[PDB]
Amino acid sequence: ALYEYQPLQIETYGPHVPELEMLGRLGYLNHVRAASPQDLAGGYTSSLACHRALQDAFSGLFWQP
Amino acid sequence: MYHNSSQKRHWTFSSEEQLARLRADANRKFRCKAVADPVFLEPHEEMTLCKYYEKRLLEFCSVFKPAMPRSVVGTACMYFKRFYLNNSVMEYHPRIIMLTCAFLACKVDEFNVSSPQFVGNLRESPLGQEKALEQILEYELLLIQQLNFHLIVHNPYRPFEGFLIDLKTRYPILENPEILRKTADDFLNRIALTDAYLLYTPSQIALTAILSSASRAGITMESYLSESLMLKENRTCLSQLLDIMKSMRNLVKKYEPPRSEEVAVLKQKLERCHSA
Amino acid sequence: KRYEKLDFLGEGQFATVYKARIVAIKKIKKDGINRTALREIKLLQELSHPNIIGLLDAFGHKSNISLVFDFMETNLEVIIKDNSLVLTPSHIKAYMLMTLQGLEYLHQHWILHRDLKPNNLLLDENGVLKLADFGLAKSFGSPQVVTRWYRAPELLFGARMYGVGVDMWAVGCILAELLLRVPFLPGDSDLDQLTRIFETLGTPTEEQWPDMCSLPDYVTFKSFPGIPLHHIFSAAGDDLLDLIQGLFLFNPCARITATQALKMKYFSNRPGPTPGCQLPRPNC
Ligand SMILES: *[C@H](CC(=O)Nc1ccc(C(=O)Nc2cccc(Nc3ncc(Cl)c(-c4c[nH]c5ccccc45)n3)c2)cc1)CN(C)C
Repeated sequence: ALYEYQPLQIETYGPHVPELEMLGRLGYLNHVRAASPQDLAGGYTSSLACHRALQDAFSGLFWQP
Repeated sequence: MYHNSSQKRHWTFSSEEQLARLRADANRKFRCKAVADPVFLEPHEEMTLCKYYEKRLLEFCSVFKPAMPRSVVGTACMYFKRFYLNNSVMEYHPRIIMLTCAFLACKVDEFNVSSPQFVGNLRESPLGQEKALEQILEYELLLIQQLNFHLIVHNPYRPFEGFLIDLKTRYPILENPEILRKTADDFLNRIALTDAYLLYTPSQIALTAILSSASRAGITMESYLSESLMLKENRTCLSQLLDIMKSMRNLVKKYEPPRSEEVAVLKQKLERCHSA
Repeated sequence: KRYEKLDFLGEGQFATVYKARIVAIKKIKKDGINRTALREIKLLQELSHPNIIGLLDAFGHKSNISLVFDFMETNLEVIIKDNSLVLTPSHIKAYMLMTLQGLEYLHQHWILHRDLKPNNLLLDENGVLKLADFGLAKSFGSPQVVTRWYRAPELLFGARMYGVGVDMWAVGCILAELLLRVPFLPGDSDLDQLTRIFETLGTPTEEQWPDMCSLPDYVTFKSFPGIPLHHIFSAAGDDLLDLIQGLFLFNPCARITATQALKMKYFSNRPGPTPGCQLPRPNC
């Protein structure tokens, strides 16, 4: 029984969030703080912060109790 | 994340009527326990006292040293609101519960503060500070158990920042989305006073604050909802969102701050209740 | 209380765990309730995945708190240290698959485990692997951790801000331990761990890590050629060697994430991962 990758299916009840690799091409990174060389050395990029902020802004926007 | 959080699952309610029912049930339960009288305060008086002590908690966290992150203050306020949904001020004193809420919020939000420097922010004698610390340590487990062990609180500040980033990126019509920050922050502060945190999602609250600031600035961004957010495909979703924003604005506009004379009378009544 | 002590499961870094009636209870050690237990509760009350341990209950008195989890039969360290157990490539594939799925679910919710080791990978009698010991787990994304043997080189250089790479390096170390049945890089100090890493894999240059010197606790090492990967793992296939190479990249940005590793050809190749009901079980 071979394995086939299947992406995680989690409903967010909000607008679609652009992909992390596409944030730079779409101009999102122009409005976040640029990561310092030390942050890049440790593996931290501004794309992560922008993606998290965008995910938080859209989560549960179309949901009612 | 919020879309599978315990805040959405267990601490977001349909309407203010359910909140009033829960508060009345708590008051009635404490009255029944006491029986098993004019001194008892009514649920609306309990609400007035809770609002006054929430303001006291806000000004306590405002002058906290070292500087307290705003997320910690929001977490403490949410803890206070959740605790007094199913508890009466006539059983647990809100003066100590606010301090326990601030203590637990500082612990949960990874804001490292030791107990001596926490109690040093109180305008009390060292003996009074030690007594307050002992009360906080006694009530910490009670606060945790009354929260159903749901300590992660989602605040509208991160969704607000994300919405601002999206407006700066995909909405050239709004030339400078940074001019709406102050009024949106004021609207968020006014939202925090009402029961909006227990009835709406943080993203909805942030969007409501942003569009309230835009309306007060004379800017209309119905295209941002319809076009940028792809709501022109789903019209009923747009109508529901607009109705949610209108309900939030109505909640904000009808809130009445507590009055000093009533606050003093209720404080005397609460002191009489707790002494006896 | 409602629980009766049965056995003694061991001592953690911050608590004493025992088997009770089946569940497992951690007894956490003027500051109030311990921050590690609060962190574990606040993080495990927000996650729901088959490969993540679920917090069942919590109680205590005043500033003493006790946590109750579902009881797991064993952990991966007992599996590895057992000399009577044969770790076939299918078993290794299944263990890595469960670990990577759990870590992908954890990372999508912006949480780093930061304490990953074979003893923290719990196994039940049904063969399901779970991640536990979230007392050091932290949320990341908003602008001196992990055990030394499984600590990433960027952590050993005093990195303050990091991402999923610190978990993926530990995952690579666990994979190497599964392959060799012994700890891959068993150092006794941070400098010794860095020396062992550079001897086994080679000293990285400015092309494999474009910001080596930016880290505060960074020191210059001798240039080691590095042992070839197929020399270290003689039985590893080409796809497994590619997965190991991706897992052990010195650049934390270039290091493969959990989703990227799950998409790799190693997991989709043959044979398929062993089902949990057929995974090796330590004999009594
Ligand atoms: C005969 C048959 C038999 O079953 N023998 C046997 C073999 C192996 C083990 C074993 O290793 N058990 C074990 C070790 C460690 C941990 C656990 N489970 C567990 N579950 C929940 C939690 Cl939260 C933890 C945990 C988290 N952090 C921790 C730190 C330290 C210790 C635990 C811990 N662990 C199971 C047992 C039995 C047996 N009889 C005679 C028939």
